[PDB]
Amino acid sequence: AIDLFCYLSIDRGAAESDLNKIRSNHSELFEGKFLISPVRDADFSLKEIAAEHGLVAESFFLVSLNDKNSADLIPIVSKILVDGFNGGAILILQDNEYRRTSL
Amino acid sequence: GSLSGKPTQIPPLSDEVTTRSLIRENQSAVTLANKGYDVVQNPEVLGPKNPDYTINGQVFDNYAPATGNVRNIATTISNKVSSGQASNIVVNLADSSASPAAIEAQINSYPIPGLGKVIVIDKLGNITIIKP
Ligand SMILES: [Br-]
Ligand SMILES: [Br-]
Repeated sequence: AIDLFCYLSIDRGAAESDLNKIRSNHSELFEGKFLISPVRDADFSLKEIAAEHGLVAESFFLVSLNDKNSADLIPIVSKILVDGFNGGAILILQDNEYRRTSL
Repeated sequence: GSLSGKPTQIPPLSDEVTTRSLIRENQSAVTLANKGYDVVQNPEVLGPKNPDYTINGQVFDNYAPATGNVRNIATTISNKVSSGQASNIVVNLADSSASPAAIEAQINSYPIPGLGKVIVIDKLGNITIIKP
């Protein structure tokens, strides 16, 4: 199972509002091919990991690879996410290990 | 032991990281089937979700940490469960330097809500079990 761990500098509510637009702007990926979890407030553990990669996280959410045949869209999905969180910073770690985002 | 269902096809354009996680998933299936489990790869199931395996009937997912940070490995599992709705996890230590022992200790001193059966495969193909 492949999961993008996504940390955000913005709060949970705003994060979610932003994710609605993403879901609406990329129905292809995000209805079935990738599943986007609900956003949660980052606890201490997630904040710790985000801060090792430069970022002060307030919220966190997960993106699961639901269709294995689309495993090659991870980098494009990552970019779509960086862009739909304009108003803030996002760190994306594939399986909470590999940084897919800049810096 | 047994192995059925279609094994995972890795898309050509996938990079080294993604490619390696799919390799390890196909590999965990074979390793377990040869240890006596009945393994079905990419089983049809009800939810919107498409689990990796079915191991003696139970839906299971593969997780192949490259990190050696045992705490982080736990944090990761925990969240795969809470946000990803995973339950039973195969943890394949092929590319990790974290000991099977240390993972078991961690998962025990800090239970992880929702977590089901965990099957560890170490670098040598030895299976240990961490029960729900
Ligand atoms: Br293939
Ligand atoms: Br490390």
